[PDB]
Amino acid sequence: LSIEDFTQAFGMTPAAFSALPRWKQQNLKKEKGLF
Repeated sequence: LSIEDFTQAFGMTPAAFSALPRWKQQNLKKEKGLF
């Protein structure tokens, strides 16, 4: 999970991602089965 991998595997900025509570944020990526 690089910054590049993050952005392409979602279509959003890591800054927008970071703004969410950390639990939710990581659950977005985990429920999607990415990382």
